[PDB]
Amino acid sequence: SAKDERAREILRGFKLNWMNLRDAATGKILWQGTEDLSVPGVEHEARVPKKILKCKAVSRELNFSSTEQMEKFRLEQKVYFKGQCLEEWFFEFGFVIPNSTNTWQSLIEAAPESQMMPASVLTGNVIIETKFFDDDLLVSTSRVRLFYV
Ligand SMILES: Cc1c(Cl)cccc1NC(=O)CCCn1nc(C)c2c(C)n(-c3ccccc3)nc2c1=O
Repeated sequence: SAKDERAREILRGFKLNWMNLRDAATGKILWQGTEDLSVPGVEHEARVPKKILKCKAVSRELNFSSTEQMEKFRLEQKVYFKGQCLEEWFFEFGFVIPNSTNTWQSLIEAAPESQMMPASVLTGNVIIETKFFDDDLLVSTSRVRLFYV
């Protein structure tokens, strides 16, 4: 399949260089990471301060590079608590220039039901599954276990 291999080429040339999380209201940093969490197969770990749970919302910034051109680069994310899906998030970036590096800012809001759970119950039991697409085409699937510390 040309589709599978195209997806593979995109992945070989892609990485996430860093990300941030800010309080969306003040703009102050909460957490930042430098490991490439695009990487599938490994369960990644993220130890994020629990004050992030006391946020109406979070601003997130991803810096990534891609050798491959992408037509409509986007993300589907689902957040799981003990295998139960709490959130279902979508983000489009769009067209990506080949061999570019890009910063991308997204607003991240949780549902009330999510907000009704404490760090003590969430910590270690949350997994963000991140699906990276170009349009209709799955490039990579990574997962991150979160601790609220
Ligand atoms: C999740 C949540 C609950 Cl359950 C209740 C109340 C608020 C929240 N919101 C958060 O925890 C905000 C953190 C959002 N967040 N945290 C991390 C660690 C993220 C990572 C690693 N990613 C990410 C993963 C793979 C590739 C790109 C970004 N997105 C994240 C991401 O969107």
